[PDB]
Amino acid sequence: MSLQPLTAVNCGSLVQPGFSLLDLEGDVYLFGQKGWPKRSCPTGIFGVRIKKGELKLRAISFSNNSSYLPPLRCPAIAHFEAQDGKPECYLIHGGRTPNNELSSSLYMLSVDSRGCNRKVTLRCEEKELVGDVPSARYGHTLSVINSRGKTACVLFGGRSYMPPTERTTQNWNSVVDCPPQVYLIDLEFGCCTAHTLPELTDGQSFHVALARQDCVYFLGGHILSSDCRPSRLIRLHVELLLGSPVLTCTILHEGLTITSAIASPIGYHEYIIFGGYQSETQKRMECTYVGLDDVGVHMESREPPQWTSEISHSRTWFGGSLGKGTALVAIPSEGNPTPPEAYHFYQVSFQ
Amino acid sequence: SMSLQPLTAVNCGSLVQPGFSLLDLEGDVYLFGQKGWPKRSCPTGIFGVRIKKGELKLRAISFSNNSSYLPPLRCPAIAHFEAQDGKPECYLIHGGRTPNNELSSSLYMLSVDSRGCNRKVTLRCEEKELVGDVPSARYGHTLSVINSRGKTACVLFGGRSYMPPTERTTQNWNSVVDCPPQVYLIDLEFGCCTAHTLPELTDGQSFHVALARQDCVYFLGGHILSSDCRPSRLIRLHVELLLGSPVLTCTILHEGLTITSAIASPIGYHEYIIFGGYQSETQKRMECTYVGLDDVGVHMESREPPQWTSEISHSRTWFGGSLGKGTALVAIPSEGNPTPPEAYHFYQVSFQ
Amino acid sequence: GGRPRQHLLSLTRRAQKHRLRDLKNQVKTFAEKEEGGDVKSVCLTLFLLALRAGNEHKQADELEAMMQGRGFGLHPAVCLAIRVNTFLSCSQYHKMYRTVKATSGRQIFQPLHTLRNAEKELLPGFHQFEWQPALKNVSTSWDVGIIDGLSGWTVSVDDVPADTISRRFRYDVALVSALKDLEEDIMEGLRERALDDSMCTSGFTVVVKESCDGMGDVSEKHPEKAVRFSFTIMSISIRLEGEDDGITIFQEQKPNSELSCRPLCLMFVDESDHETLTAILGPVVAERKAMMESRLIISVGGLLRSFRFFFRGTGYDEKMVREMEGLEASGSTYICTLCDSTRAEASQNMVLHSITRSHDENLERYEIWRKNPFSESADELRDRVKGVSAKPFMETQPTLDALHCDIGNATEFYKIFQDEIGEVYQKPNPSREERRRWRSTLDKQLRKKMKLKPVMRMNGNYARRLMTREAVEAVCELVPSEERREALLKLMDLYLQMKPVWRSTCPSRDCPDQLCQYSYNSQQFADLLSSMFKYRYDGKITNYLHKTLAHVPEIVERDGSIGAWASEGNESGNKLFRRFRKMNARQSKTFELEDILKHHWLYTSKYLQKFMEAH
Amino acid sequence: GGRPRQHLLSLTRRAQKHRLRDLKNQVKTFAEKEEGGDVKSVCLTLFLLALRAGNEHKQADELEAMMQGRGFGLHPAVCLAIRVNTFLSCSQYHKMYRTVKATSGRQIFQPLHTLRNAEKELLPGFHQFEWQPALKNVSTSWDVGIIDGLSGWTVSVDDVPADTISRRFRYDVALVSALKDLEEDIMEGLRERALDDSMCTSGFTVVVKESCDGMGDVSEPEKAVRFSFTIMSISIRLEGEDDGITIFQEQKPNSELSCRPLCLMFVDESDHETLTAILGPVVAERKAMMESRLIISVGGLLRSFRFFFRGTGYDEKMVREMEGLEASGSTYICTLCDSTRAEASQNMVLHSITRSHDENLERYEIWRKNPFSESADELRDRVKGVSAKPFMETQPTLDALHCDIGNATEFYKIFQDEIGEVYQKPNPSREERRRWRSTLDKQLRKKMKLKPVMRMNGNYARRLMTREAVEAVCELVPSEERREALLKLMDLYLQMKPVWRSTCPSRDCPDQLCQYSYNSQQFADLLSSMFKYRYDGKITNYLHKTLAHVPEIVERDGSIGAWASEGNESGNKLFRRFRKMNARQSKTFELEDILKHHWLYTSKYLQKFMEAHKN
DNA sequence: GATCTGGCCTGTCTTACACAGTGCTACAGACTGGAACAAAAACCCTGCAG
DNA sequence: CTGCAGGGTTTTTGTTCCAGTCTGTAGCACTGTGTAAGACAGGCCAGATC
Ligand SMILES: [Ca+2]
Ligand SMILES: [Ca+2]
Ligand SMILES: [Ca+2]
Ligand SMILES: [Ca+2]
Ligand SMILES: [Zn+2]
Ligand SMILES: [Zn+2]
Repeated sequence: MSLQPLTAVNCGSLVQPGFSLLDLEGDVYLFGQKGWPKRSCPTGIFGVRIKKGELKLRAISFSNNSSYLPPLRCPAIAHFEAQDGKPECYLIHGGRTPNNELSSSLYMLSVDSRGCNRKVTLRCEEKELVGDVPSARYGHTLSVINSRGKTACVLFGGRSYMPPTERTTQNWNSVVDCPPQVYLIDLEFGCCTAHTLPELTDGQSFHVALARQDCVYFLGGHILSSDCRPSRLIRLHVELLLGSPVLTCTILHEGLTITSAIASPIGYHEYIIFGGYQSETQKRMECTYVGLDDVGVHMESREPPQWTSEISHSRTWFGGSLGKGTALVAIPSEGNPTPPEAYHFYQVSFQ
Repeated sequence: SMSLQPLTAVNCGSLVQPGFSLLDLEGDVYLFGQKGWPKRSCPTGIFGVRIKKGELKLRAISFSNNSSYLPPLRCPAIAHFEAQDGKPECYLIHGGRTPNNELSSSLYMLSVDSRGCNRKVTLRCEEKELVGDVPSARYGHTLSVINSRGKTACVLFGGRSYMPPTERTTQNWNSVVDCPPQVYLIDLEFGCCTAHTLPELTDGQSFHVALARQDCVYFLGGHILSSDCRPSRLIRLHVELLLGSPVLTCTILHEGLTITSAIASPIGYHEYIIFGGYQSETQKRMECTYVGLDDVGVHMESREPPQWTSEISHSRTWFGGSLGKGTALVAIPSEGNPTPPEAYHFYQVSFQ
Repeated sequence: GGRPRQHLLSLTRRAQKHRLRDLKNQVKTFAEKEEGGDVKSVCLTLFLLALRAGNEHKQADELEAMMQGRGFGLHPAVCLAIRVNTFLSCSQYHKMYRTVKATSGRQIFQPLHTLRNAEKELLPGFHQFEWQPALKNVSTSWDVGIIDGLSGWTVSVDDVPADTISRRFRYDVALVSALKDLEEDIMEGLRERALDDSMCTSGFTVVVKESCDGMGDVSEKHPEKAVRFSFTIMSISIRLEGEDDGITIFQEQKPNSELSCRPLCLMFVDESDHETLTAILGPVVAERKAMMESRLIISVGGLLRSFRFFFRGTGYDEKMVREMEGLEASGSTYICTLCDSTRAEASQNMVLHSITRSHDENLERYEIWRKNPFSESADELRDRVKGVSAKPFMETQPTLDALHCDIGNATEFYKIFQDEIGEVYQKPNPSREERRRWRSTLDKQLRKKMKLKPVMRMNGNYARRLMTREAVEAVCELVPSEERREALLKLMDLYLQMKPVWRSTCPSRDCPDQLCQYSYNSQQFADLLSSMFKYRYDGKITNYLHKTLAHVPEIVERDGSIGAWASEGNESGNKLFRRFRKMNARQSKTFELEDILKHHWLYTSKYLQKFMEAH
Repeated sequence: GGRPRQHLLSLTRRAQKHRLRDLKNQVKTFAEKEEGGDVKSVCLTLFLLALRAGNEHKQADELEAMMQGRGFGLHPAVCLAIRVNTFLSCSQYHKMYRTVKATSGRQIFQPLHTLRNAEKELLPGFHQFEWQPALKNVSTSWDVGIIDGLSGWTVSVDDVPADTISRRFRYDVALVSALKDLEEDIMEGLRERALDDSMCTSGFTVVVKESCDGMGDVSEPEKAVRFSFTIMSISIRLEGEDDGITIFQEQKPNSELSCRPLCLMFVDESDHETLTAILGPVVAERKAMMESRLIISVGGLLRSFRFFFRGTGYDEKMVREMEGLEASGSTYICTLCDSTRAEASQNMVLHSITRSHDENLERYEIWRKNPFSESADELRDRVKGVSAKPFMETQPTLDALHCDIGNATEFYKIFQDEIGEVYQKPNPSREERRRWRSTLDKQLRKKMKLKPVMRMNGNYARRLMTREAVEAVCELVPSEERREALLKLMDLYLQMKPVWRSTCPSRDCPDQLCQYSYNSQQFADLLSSMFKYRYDGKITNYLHKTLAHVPEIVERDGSIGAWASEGNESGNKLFRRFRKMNARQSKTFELEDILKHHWLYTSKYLQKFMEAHKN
């Protein structure tokens, strides 16, 4: 439970407030480069390596069997477990593009071949969606479940721009939470269907999720309409009663209020968390350790590593997960003048 | 040959002013003349000099009770009185221009009296009156001592001055004109003063360097403002002290040299090597100049100039003095915004 | 004897009448016989012509103004014009106003509050309108004034910051402001063209030119980067009702000069970051796309009349053009902006080209890229899709620049000279310093002949004093071979022949002889290049070469001018913006640009420049 | 046939002369035969009669005022007044002018070159004069203007270089210009005092106040010094038992609009060399001027003038730097008594004024010669703190502004010490000092709403010494006794602040002056009782000043609020604003522009054209 | 199967350079006359046109 | 009667030159400011290599 500063050697002007990170087969991949890709890197996926406390970067590429991906800003990340038929992958949907339009198109990203000389190959199969498709929305969340015994996928959360009947060009950059109806995603066929329950009184954003054995638990978030930062930690239970995707849900009492989380698991189902903010002026500073089992989630607060003062009095901040109790955070670095490197990095780890 | 080293002063960047002087009293070296009237840190203005490990340090000096204090002159004249009967060892100073830009026209006999305890020095002064028929107030001249079988006196020549007091005008209050070519034979005890003319002294001038020996003196290059030129001639006077009219004669040399505001270094009794000042109004000289002299004559030949840094060969001006015995101190006006505020890098030059 | 003669202007009017009754009755009967007894006008003209005898024009002009009516007060309009036209800030006005006011007994200027009241008639938001059909996803108001640009980002911390600062109008209300201003000029076009009034209510078409440029690091002692997005009315023609392929009514006569470039949006952002730029410019794009379909109704001269639109988006420098269009930046393999050639396929064939590049097909290429329906390889996909990388967003007719239009050509002629000093086809491997030696001897040659001191980089003036048959002959003095000399003479002759064609304003009116003869001349050019100078353009070419030999005639046939769309004009208005900020600061950033835009848009209307007679 | 002849008021002047040739020559012959050959007055009287016979009397009366009375718009003088009194540039002025005339004929404003000719009337070098007796060692010229400030420094790089940029006036010419400016008011004063004019031409008396303190950071070298003076008062002495009659007394001297600049230099106030090397000529002027009698033709009569000077407005730092005393806060502090530091603590109030400028000279001679052969600090005592040579006779007074700001910062740190329980804990911590800083910072941020700066201005002080703000601050320190104590201190301070802020305390508050001694005495006994913990023997300068010396000063002088230095540091803001929007700009010329503008900005012959025609 | 260097590619200082703002000045173009004259506007007035 | 070609008519308006006279504007000297063209370094990739 400690921190250590890093050094943005170069390639620093290519990391923006929001982004994503994916752990798979060792190498961790940055996603969401500011601005459209350059000829420096066509894809946008960067490989990151770190040695002696340096933050260096390398470009990646795809096969021909692959589609090319827009650099989405705040998507939803979901880990596909490695088993039949085509393991293993990571799923993205759908965020906002460098043009403020929105995807409504999930992608199925994988690794293909290596090295030979430590090099990596990936592919990106967009999975067309039949339904009842989800409408484009961001900040939301997705998760994977394996329910007796077929595997499928579940979506929740999200804001958007108002439907294009009161889409008002003075407010043309407003947001309002989409009506909170979960969607169910089968891989193939992509039989996307909407559902809901009365317990889903209202829908939130920026809420990290967590699932295991088709019983998912939702964490702290925020809702604009009521301006609250509710504590409504939720459980929901699903199962494939083919031919019926039966669902059940229930509120639970204890729920923390932490926005823009930073999730780095360590154990089989044990997650040490940072959390971006406590209240929309005052950020969160303390850590969090979360157990969970078939009895349920159980909370605990580990030790907070000693943030330097420079982060303590920041106006904002964010971060991402480097894996295995270790992760990467960032500061909007106020310098007079700008370096223009607006982001120092401190590294965090467990024990 | 000759060599330079870039120095840096630790805790001094605002005492040294565009003009100052240097003095050696009994192997001990004293700076003179500060920018601005005496602060409380030193009510004297005289400073111990030190050069160690590339660092330039300074210290304060003190005085006695019968020792009158000295206003910080800027460009006076200097001439070592030879340590002898009765009172060694004087070092005369007069009279420069004052902070409030007047001219003191006052002879100050400066010497050392006691020591120490711990490297410590105690000085004194006697601002001597002038009986005459005294020289008027002026500055930029120079003077030296002579001995005539065996009477000893000290004589001055040269200098500029403000316009005459009648014709002086408030829109010309800062322009200056050269002094009349009249030499002043200065007795020291008593403090008598007598002016002398020289018919072959075609004009007054300023900023010349000169040295004396065994009652005969040679005057080196300075400047004349009548034509805005710099004569490269040299002059010489053969003078003695006969009772009671110290009869004096002078004559011209064929060729001297073209130097202005130079740096006078000794090595021996009368063998000197000079570091050069300025050639013309915008082009300064760069090379050394060795000068041998005797009762047969002055014998002169150049020397090898060291390799200057980029700045000094590209700066606008420079100035300095000699720490004595072939050792010297110089200065460059620096350029910087922000000011370091070290407006002056420091070099030291020597012989062999 | 008699009474001494006294001066007539000291005696009372009775004695003046006594001594002047003769001339009084003489002028009376003279006026009776000559002018019908108009005694006042005749004695006025005589007093005037006697005043001008001594060259004293001034008092005669003053009294002439005292006659034929009076102009005691000043029209408030001209007065607001005089506050703005000189950067006088508010309190400065009030001070000089009090001064002159209680100086001499008459309200010569108008005071503040009435100035501002009369002014509010000139900003956006003062002339109601319909819209046929009603607009697609557009607000309904018509008095909405200066909207903040942020466009309602919930100030929420979570997401991308909302710290960006911006102020603008709604595009439509800006357009209606400019038009309702220009009522005088459109009615002048009507009176000149001798066209009916009851039969001029529908067939209008206004061409409106967009433009956006970065503006760096506003210098203030005490908030640096800036972007300014503006438009300009270009022409309005008739379309009723027969064939009438086009009958212009009001053609702008100083197209680029910043006096006509009405600012519409301003944002303390950087030219670079695609993100926040789009995040604001969206609304503008939505309006633009949404507007071009419908038609507009407006009352002008009592008759409500119709207006359509077409948009010519031109005013951008190449970086911005790649950005909005989605192509790489910049020294890419897809060097052009209208063809698809690499360097090489422009090297083998230079001018035998065709313009095809278009917006919706760029959208198409992008979709193709994203899906990759042919699952080909990376560089395979790039080449098969013609270098499109990113979903573009704003239609821009990607026209050539007029401002530089030379500087590549300049430096190319410069290099060519430096190489014809050398012998490249004998020593095709020059070294580092020999090219410098040749450059220096060339420059000293020119310095001795044409008084052009050496340079480091090519401004305009340098090039213009360069491209002279005179400088051609002078540099020819240095090249040895009697042969290649006349060759490059032919070269530079053709280039001189073609310059004005593209820096023109209306060659269809200015000098059509070269325009009609152009294409063949460009052909001879490319022939001379490939035949006598292939040593250098085997496979690589300069950017501007593609344009200048490619489509200039095709572009003009597409439009009919080049300079009449160059944003070079907007690059002037930066001087305005910066000074305005320096002299009408509020100053808090929230209202800073508020007042900046208010005063600026005021500065840029016809209505006031018309009161800038100086006649 | 024949073309119809139109009305005479529409024809061209060539056609009008051709139409009127008959009556033109008839009027010529009539003027030549009967009126002495002057046609102009003849046609003037004829137009007068043809108007006055029509009962259109307003137009004829306006015409008759335009002739022989300067109509022609408004004025050249008022015009220049406007052009300067709101900083309008030359291009700005001409652009306003050609517009305001272009539309709306009957020009009001005047062009530039007429203001070029007008300015020659208000600068120095125009009104003739001389001295009785003639002036010693001052030029015989009187028609000179702005002089290059060096006084003609020899450029020879051997001596000190001419590194300085400076321009100034000829002090005497500046004086005579300001006096001939005040002619209007002195004539009205001779009126109001019911005094003769042709007689009493011998006992005029002028007093002159002069000050100088620059500012920092003039950039984007960097510093500056500004030496300016202002006519204070002017009285008449004739002829005997009559002690004198104050003719004019300045009604608002403390404010900007009377501070005539006289010299400006890009020097630091620190390097004591360049300062005197420039200011020398002014020294010679002052010295040689104290005696001779000045003679100007004011009000048609050349009348005698005398001069007493009163050098006052230098802030204390320079007052030392011009009195050569130890710099600056050593054991010798009182610029008016021989007192030590501690001898101002044992006794704070009972001191006599001892400092005599000429005795400073004669004691500096005692310092140098040392007739009693004393050691260093024994001699420092024997001379009582005299180190350098006095150079400028400054009248032994103090300023208002810096004194009161020193009181403000003293009470500021008295708060920052009483928030700590330091009377029990004698040695506080530096970080606890900074935290007491922060707690008093939020304290005065909560009430009275003022911000933190590292260095202080005037409003900070004037709103910083008030009683309810003290109670807003007293609400932190826990004691009940010390709060009432230092609130009694604030109250007693308000018993005395306008005593030195008084313009004439014998008017504004004689009750607070005649009891002043007892107020300072209770002050001293309180400092000895409850705050002795801080002032055992260490005191601040301004405190001694305000406590022990005020009464004798005012008793001898007439006021303190009179000779204050308010205008200087406050109007260096106007200096800055000038160099901004009126410079040339180039070093050797920045001043010769700024000075012309500044001295222009401050002449009554203009300021009246702002107030006199405001009410 | 892993390491080292030339070619080259792309973001980065940096530095010549235009150019804008301001007083000042200088010059050039509009303003004064007597005769004597084409050339045209538009009333009129004839004269060849049915 | 109409129709035009063009004769008369007086009346605009320019028209020529030399001596002044006023004024509106362009040109000049000038350093602060944005700049983007280019020197470059320094990192990376493929080529020759370990
Ligand atoms: Ca740009
Ligand atoms: Ca630009
Ligand atoms: Ca000060
Ligand atoms: Ca100050
Ligand atoms: Zn093309
Ligand atoms: Zn005292």
